[PDB]
Amino acid sequence: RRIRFRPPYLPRPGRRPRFPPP
Amino acid sequence: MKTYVPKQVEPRWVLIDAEGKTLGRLATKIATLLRGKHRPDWTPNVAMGDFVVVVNADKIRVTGKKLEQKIYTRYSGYPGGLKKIPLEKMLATHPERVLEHAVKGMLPKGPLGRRLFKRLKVYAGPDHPHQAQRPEKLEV
Amino acid sequence: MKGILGVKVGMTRIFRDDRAVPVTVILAGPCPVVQRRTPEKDGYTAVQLGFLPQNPKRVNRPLKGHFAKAGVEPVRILREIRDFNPEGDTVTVEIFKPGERVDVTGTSKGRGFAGVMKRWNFAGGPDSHGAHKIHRHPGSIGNRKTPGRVYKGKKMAGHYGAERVTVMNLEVVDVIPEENLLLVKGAVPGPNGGLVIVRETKKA
Amino acid sequence: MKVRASVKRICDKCKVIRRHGRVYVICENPKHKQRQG
Amino acid sequence: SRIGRLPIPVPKGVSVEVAPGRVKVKGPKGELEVPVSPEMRVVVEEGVVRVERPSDERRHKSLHGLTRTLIANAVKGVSEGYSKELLIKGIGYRARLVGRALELTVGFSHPVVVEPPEGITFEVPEPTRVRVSGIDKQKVGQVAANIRAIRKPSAYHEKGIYYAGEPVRLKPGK
RNA sequence: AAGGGAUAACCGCUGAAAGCAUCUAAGCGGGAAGCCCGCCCCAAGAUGAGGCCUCCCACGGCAGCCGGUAAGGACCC
RNA sequence: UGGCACCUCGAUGUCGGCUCGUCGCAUCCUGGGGCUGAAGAAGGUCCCAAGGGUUGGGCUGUUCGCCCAUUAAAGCGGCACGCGAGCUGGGUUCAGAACGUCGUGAGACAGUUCGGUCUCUAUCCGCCACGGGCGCAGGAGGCUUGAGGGGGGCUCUUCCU
Ligand SMILES: [Mg+2]
Ligand SMILES: [Mg+2]
Ligand SMILES: [Mg+2]
Ligand SMILES: [Mg+2]
Ligand SMILES: [Mg+2]
Ligand SMILES: [Mg+2]
Ligand SMILES: [Mg+2]
Ligand SMILES: [Mg+2]
Ligand SMILES: [Mg+2]
Ligand SMILES: [Mg+2]
Ligand SMILES: [Mg+2]
Ligand SMILES: [Mg+2]
Ligand SMILES: [Mg+2]
Ligand SMILES: [Mg+2]
Ligand SMILES: [Mg+2]
Ligand SMILES: [Mg+2]
Ligand SMILES: [Mg+2]
Ligand SMILES: [Mg+2]
Ligand SMILES: [Mg+2]
Ligand SMILES: [Mg+2]
Ligand SMILES: [Mg+2]
Ligand SMILES: [Mg+2]
Ligand SMILES: [Mg+2]
Ligand SMILES: [Mg+2]
Ligand SMILES: [Mg+2]
Ligand SMILES: [Mg+2]
Ligand SMILES: [Mg+2]
Ligand SMILES: [Mg+2]
Ligand SMILES: [Mg+2]
Ligand SMILES: [Mg+2]
Ligand SMILES: [Mg+2]
Ligand SMILES: [Mg+2]
Ligand SMILES: [Mg+2]
Ligand SMILES: [Mg+2]
Ligand SMILES: [Mg+2]
Ligand SMILES: [Mg+2]
Ligand SMILES: [Mg+2]
Ligand SMILES: [Mg+2]
Ligand SMILES: [Mg+2]
Ligand SMILES: [Mg+2]
Ligand SMILES: [Mg+2]
Ligand SMILES: [Mg+2]
Ligand SMILES: [Mg+2]
Ligand SMILES: [Mg+2]
Ligand SMILES: [Mg+2]
Ligand SMILES: [Mg+2]
Ligand SMILES: [Mg+2]
Ligand SMILES: [Mg+2]
Ligand SMILES: [Mg+2]
Ligand SMILES: [Mg+2]
Ligand SMILES: [Mg+2]
Ligand SMILES: [Mg+2]
Ligand SMILES: [Mg+2]
Ligand SMILES: [Mg+2]
Ligand SMILES: [Mg+2]
Ligand SMILES: [Mg+2]
Ligand SMILES: [Mg+2]
Ligand SMILES: [Mg+2]
Ligand SMILES: [Mg+2]
Ligand SMILES: [Mg+2]
Ligand SMILES: [Mg+2]
Ligand SMILES: [Mg+2]
Ligand SMILES: [Mg+2]
Ligand SMILES: [Mg+2]
Ligand SMILES: [Mg+2]
Ligand SMILES: [Mg+2]
Ligand SMILES: [Mg+2]
Ligand SMILES: [Mg+2]
Ligand SMILES: [Mg+2]
Ligand SMILES: [Mg+2]
Ligand SMILES: [Mg+2]
Ligand SMILES: [Mg+2]
Ligand SMILES: [Mg+2]
Ligand SMILES: [Mg+2]
Ligand SMILES: [Mg+2]
Ligand SMILES: [Mg+2]
Ligand SMILES: [Mg+2]
Ligand SMILES: [Mg+2]
Ligand SMILES: [Mg+2]
Ligand SMILES: [Mg+2]
Ligand SMILES: [Mg+2]
Ligand SMILES: [Mg+2]
Ligand SMILES: [Mg+2]
Ligand SMILES: [Mg+2]
Ligand SMILES: [Mg+2]
Ligand SMILES: [Mg+2]
Ligand SMILES: [Mg+2]
Ligand SMILES: [Mg+2]
Ligand SMILES: [Mg+2]
Ligand SMILES: [Mg+2]
Ligand SMILES: [Mg+2]
Ligand SMILES: [Mg+2]
Ligand SMILES: [Mg+2]
Ligand SMILES: [Mg+2]
Ligand SMILES: [Mg+2]
Ligand SMILES: [Mg+2]
Ligand SMILES: [Mg+2]
Ligand SMILES: [Mg+2]
Ligand SMILES: [Zn+2]
Repeated sequence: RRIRFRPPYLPRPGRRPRFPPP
Repeated sequence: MKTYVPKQVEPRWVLIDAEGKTLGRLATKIATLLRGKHRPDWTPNVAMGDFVVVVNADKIRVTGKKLEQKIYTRYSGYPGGLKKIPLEKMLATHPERVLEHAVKGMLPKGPLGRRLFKRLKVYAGPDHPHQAQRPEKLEV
Repeated sequence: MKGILGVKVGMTRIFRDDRAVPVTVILAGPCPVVQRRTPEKDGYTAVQLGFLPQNPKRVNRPLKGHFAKAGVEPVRILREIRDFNPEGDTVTVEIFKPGERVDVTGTSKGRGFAGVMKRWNFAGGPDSHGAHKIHRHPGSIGNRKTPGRVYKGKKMAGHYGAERVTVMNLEVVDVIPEENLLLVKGAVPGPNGGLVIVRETKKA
Repeated sequence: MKVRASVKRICDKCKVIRRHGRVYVICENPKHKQRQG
Repeated sequence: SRIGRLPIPVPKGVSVEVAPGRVKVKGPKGELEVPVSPEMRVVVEEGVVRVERPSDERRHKSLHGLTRTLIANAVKGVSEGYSKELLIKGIGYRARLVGRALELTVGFSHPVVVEPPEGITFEVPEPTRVRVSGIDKQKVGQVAANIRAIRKPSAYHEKGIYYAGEPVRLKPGK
């Protein structure tokens, strides 16, 4: 049980797909 | 000149009265009989040792407080599945396991070591079924 | 330590001292003894009982012979009661007397491939508030990297039922020897028609 | 029974006993009975 | 200072034959086998049994005295006999004899009946006095102990099963 | 659960070293929802592959192969 | 709570909840005890004990906490502060908007506020189930021993005395 509030290290997914490539 | 290797040899059946013998120290000897390492033609890659019959295992002997304190242990694979069974109880329920489990541990691991174990025939009480093999008595 | 083969026929209830008594009815006798197990010969003690008659046209030769040797006409089913040596060469329901208490084994109804909820009364999912396609799913099954694996016996969906269940300490409410009927109070594994075993109870 | 890592006599009547690989202190006054732990 | 060295008077006529690991003591009250260390030597002189330690090593000095007393006791037992008396104090409490056996009445919702083990004789002179009589010292003090335990002496009241010659030490209650 | 058994802390019987005392060094008791067993279920791949009952049997040609069977078995319904 | 900066920045998804649990014991309860400034009942304190148990509701994202009604008890902790290829997404990382504050300004805040895309397909190990094959020195049909495992293990009220 940790008090010092634990910030996220990561952004909640997610934005966009690299569609397409052809 | 290449080292000698035995052709197939017919294995000697040896018999040992365990009564009153110091468990572990009997155990090392049985292993050497088992591996074949008393034989001058010993070869590490084949079952060329003796068949050892032990009798009177119930009457194995042991130093210190091991009767009450040595704990044989079995793991089931389940949660909370460690079984701790103390030497007293073991002898009290499957006395032949005591010497067996001692000897097992002092043979090699591997397939051959496992086969060597199969050549150890251990019994509680004075008598054993291998009359057919006319086992040779050993004092060790 | 008596026992007997029998088929489950059904339930009703009877009235006894102004009370409804749910009962299962079991056709028990008559079961001819067809082998005995002895410590000299077998290493332990029990009767092999036969039960329900069989068309000898269906009895293969190895079996016909076993029956033969025991001087007994063919039977559908053979099952041993353990540590029981009846005086006679036939066990019937007479060996139970109303008021005795017994245990009954039978084979439970199959439920087939059952989910975690029917099998193990898991709590399943929410059905709203956002629950995404998990409403009868088992939830988590594990930890993380430690221990990084799943327990043996982790409760899970699988086959369920069509197993041996022994239900214990049921009251014999009545026995009807004219018909080989046993009325045990309460409920017994298996479908009406299932085969059951009735043994004298161990709970004391 | 007092249980501690210092068991000693308390009164003149106290008596240190060593019993089954443990050090107790028995005495006629029950308050003084000690085991070590 | 020494118990092993003191000799054991053997009254006429109790037999004391010695075998390895035991001495057998027979007398007018019956017999008793005494298990004894192989390490000690039990010596039978005229109407005296003596015991001898092999050295002055700690184990032996300890084994020494114990051995004497055990044989010494066995002797006294098969001759004189051994006993402990139990007093019963407390108001409603009293004991009577049922056949061979002891029935205790001590404040419970029931009596407590006590079986004589092999070799023990219960005797209830008054109803508030019980006598544990036997040939085995150890066995007697045992059964005695047991009976007493059925209702120990209270800490506040003179009440419960007492040993004859047991000090009534009580404490205040308010 | 009952019940049996062995134990924990704890309480003891007998008892020296240490003439007294000591539950301990010899030995013996009592003592937990806990431990072993007992209950219920699985289980001989328990390759250490167990046991009992019954059935078939010495079939043709050159610890091997081929063919027709035996007791049984599978296929199909 | 920190220190350090050792794998991992060609990604180890992070609060809380839900679900499923499993373990430790420094035990909340229930069993067994010693001492008590223990008359009784009740309770203090320590020892043994992890088998089982350990409630429902209001507040708030909250964990925590407070509170209501109970209770034998309403235990504390570990498992990537267990568990997002299991769900959630209330909270804390983006883009919008506003308040207080700071900045001339663009903007900013371990402040506040409303809103804000969570990915059908399991190769392997692991797990739950079910078969196929071969083996168990002759081939067969039945019936079994149980090595070894697994399951279970709670507790209250009243009355008699
Ligand atoms: Mg040699
Ligand atoms: Mg070589
Ligand atoms: Mg055995
Ligand atoms: Mg190696
Ligand atoms: Mg059945
Ligand atoms: Mg179905
Ligand atoms: Mg399901
Ligand atoms: Mg269910
Ligand atoms: Mg349901
Ligand atoms: Mg629910
Ligand atoms: Mg639901
Ligand atoms: Mg919902
Ligand atoms: Mg969604
Ligand atoms: Mg849905
Ligand atoms: Mg691992
Ligand atoms: Mg099925
Ligand atoms: Mg009727
Ligand atoms: Mg039905
Ligand atoms: Mg101090
Ligand atoms: Mg002093
Ligand atoms: Mg004293
Ligand atoms: Mg003399
Ligand atoms: Mg001399
Ligand atoms: Mg019990
Ligand atoms: Mg006992
Ligand atoms: Mg004494
Ligand atoms: Mg002194
Ligand atoms: Mg001792
Ligand atoms: Mg005992
Ligand atoms: Mg003891
Ligand atoms: Mg006692
Ligand atoms: Mg219980
Ligand atoms: Mg089976
Ligand atoms: Mg079975
Ligand atoms: Mg088999
Ligand atoms: Mg194995
Ligand atoms: Mg077989
Ligand atoms: Mg740090
Ligand atoms: Mg680094
Ligand atoms: Mg870092
Ligand atoms: Mg780092
Ligand atoms: Mg990184
Ligand atoms: Mg990559
Ligand atoms: Mg990578
Ligand atoms: Mg990646
Ligand atoms: Mg990962
Ligand atoms: Mg992940
Ligand atoms: Mg937990
Ligand atoms: Mg735990
Ligand atoms: Mg503790
Ligand atoms: Mg308590
Ligand atoms: Mg207390
Ligand atoms: Mg009180
Ligand atoms: Mg008071
Ligand atoms: Mg008071
Ligand atoms: Mg204490
Ligand atoms: Mg204590
Ligand atoms: Mg617990
Ligand atoms: Mg727990
Ligand atoms: Mg709430
Ligand atoms: Mg409301
Ligand atoms: Mg809250
Ligand atoms: Mg709200
Ligand atoms: Mg907030
Ligand atoms: Mg708060
Ligand atoms: Mg209370
Ligand atoms: Mg709560
Ligand atoms: Mg995580
Ligand atoms: Mg956690
Ligand atoms: Mg987490
Ligand atoms: Mg998580
Ligand atoms: Mg997710
Ligand atoms: Mg989460
Ligand atoms: Mg995950
Ligand atoms: Mg993952
Ligand atoms: Mg899920
Ligand atoms: Mg919000
Ligand atoms: Mg949000
Ligand atoms: Mg925004
Ligand atoms: Mg605003
Ligand atoms: Mg402003
Ligand atoms: Mg500011
Ligand atoms: Mg400004
Ligand atoms: Mg300004
Ligand atoms: Mg910045
Ligand atoms: Mg909206
Ligand atoms: Mg927001
Ligand atoms: Mg997702
Ligand atoms: Mg979604
Ligand atoms: Mg796919
Ligand atoms: Mg796969
Ligand atoms: Mg893998
Ligand atoms: Mg198979
Ligand atoms: Mg198959
Ligand atoms: Mg069949
Ligand atoms: Mg057998
Ligand atoms: Mg078993
Ligand atoms: Mg295995
Ligand atoms: Zn003192």
